[PDB]
Amino acid sequence: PIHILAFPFPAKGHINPLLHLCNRLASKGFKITLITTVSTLKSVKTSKANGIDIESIPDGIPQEQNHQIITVMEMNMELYFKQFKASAIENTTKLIQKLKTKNPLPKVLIYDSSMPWILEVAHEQGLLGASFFTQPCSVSAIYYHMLQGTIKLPMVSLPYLPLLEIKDLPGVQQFEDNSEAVAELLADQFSNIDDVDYVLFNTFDALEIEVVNWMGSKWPILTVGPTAPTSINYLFETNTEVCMKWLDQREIDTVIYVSFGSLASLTEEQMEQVSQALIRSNCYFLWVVREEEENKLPKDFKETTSKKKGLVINWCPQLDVLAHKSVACFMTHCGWNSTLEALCSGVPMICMPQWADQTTNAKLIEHVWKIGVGVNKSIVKREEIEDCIRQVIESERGKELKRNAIKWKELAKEAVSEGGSSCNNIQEFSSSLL
Ligand SMILES: O=c1ccn([C@@H]2O[C@H](COP(=O)(O)OP(=O)(O)O)[C@@H](O)[C@H]2O)c(=O)[nH]1
Ligand SMILES: Oc1cc(O)cc(/C=C\c2ccc(O)c(O)c2)c1
Repeated sequence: PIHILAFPFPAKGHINPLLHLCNRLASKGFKITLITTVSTLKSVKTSKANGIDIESIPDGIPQEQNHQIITVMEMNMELYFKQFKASAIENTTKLIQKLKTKNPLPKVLIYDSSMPWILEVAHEQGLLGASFFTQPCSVSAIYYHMLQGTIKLPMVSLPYLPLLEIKDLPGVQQFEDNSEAVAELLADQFSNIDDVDYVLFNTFDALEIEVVNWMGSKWPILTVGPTAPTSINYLFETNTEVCMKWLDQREIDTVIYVSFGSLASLTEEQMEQVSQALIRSNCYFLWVVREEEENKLPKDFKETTSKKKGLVINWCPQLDVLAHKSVACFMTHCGWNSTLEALCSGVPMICMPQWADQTTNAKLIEHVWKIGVGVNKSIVKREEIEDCIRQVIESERGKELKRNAIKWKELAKEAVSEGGSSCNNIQEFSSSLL
C-alpha cells in the first residue's frame, strides 16, 4: 500500500479537516500516519477505530498548564511560531527517518498550508509534498494578494471577490501585538506554492466558481472538500451519547445549535448576553461551552436555568449535530470548518465572527451564499441575537435562507459523489500517487 504521512497544524480546525481527508484516503486503500504534537495527543481519546497510525512529536514550545498550543503560541507569536517551526522541522525529519525503517515506506507528506516550510522537509526526505489549505479559495486568495503586496494587513476590491468593507477583511487586528506576525504567516502560505507537488483546498468548485477558476489559471489546484463525511469521525471527546439522545427528543426545526469553535473565548459579559438571548428566545438550544470556559456562564445557567430548553455541553459531535433534523439554525463564530459543515448540512447560520478569516466567512455566508444573517455589535446584545433568531427561525427571510442552504447541501453532495468535482479531484490525487 501507498503510505501517506499527514501533518496538520496543532489546532482542531486544522486537525479535523485533514483527519477527514485521511479517513477517505484510508478507505481507498492508503496507509496513513498522522503526525501530532504531544499536546494534541493529550486530548486524543479515541483512535483505535481509525486504523490510522498516530506518531507524536514534541510541542516545540513551552507547555503552559493545560493550555493548547496556539494558546501558548499567542503569548509571543513571532517568537513561538518560529520556535515551533524549528522544532517541527527537526522532529518531522527524525520521525520520517524512523518511518523509513518500516514497510510500507512513506511516499507523500500532506502538511498544513500554514507550515509551507514542511515542503522542504518532504523533498529533502524524497517524499512528495501536498499543501492542505483549511480555508476556502476566496479567503486564501486574500492571503496571496497580501504576499504579492496587492493589499496590506492594515471598501476593498479584489479579483473575483465581493466588495468588502474593512470589517470583512481577515481579522488580524484582534491579535494586537501579534497582528503583524499573524499576517506574515498567512501570506507565507503562498511563498513556495510553485514548488508544491499538490495544492489541496477544502472547498468545492460550485461554492466559489470564479476564484477557483482564477487560481487554477496559476497552479494546478485540487478542490477536495468538504473532506468531512457529509465513529471514526472524531479523535476527541464529543459526548455523543448525551447529545444525540437529547436531539432525538427534539422536534424538526426547533433547536438552535450554538458553538464558537475550539479557540475563541467570549468575555464573561458577552456570555451573559448569549445566555439571556437563548433563554429569552423560547427555543431549544444546544450550546457548546468548552470546559475551560464554564465559569464565565452566569451563576446557575448550566445546572438549572438552561435545563428547561437547553443542553450545555463542553464538546459535541458537530457533524452529527448539524446533520440532525431537529436543528433549525447554527449560531457560529464562522470558522471555516463550521461554515462548510453547516452549509453542506443545509443548516442556516447566525454569524458571530470573532477574528481571523471568520469575518470574511461571515460576509460570504450572508451576502454571497445567502444562508445566514450577521449580528451587529454595539458587545453583541441579547436583543440583537434574539432578533437574528427570529429572522432565522420565524421570518420569511429565514425560510429563504433554509432553502438556499438546502441548495448548497445538494451541490456539496454532488461534489463528493461519483462524478463530482471533489470526488474527481481526490481520485486524481489518489491516482497520481500510484
Ligand atoms: O462541539 C464541537 C465544536 C466544534 N467541533 C469541530 O471542531 C472544528 C471547529 O473548526 P472551525 O474551523 O469551525 O473553528 P476553529 O475551532 O478553528 O476556530 C470543526 O471541525 C467542528 O466540527 C466539534 O467537533 N464539536
Ligand atoms: O495559524 C493560525 C492562526 C489563527 O489565527 C488561527 C489558527 C487556527 C484556528 C482556525 C480557525 C478557523 C479556521 O477556519 C481555521 O482554518 C483555523 C491557526
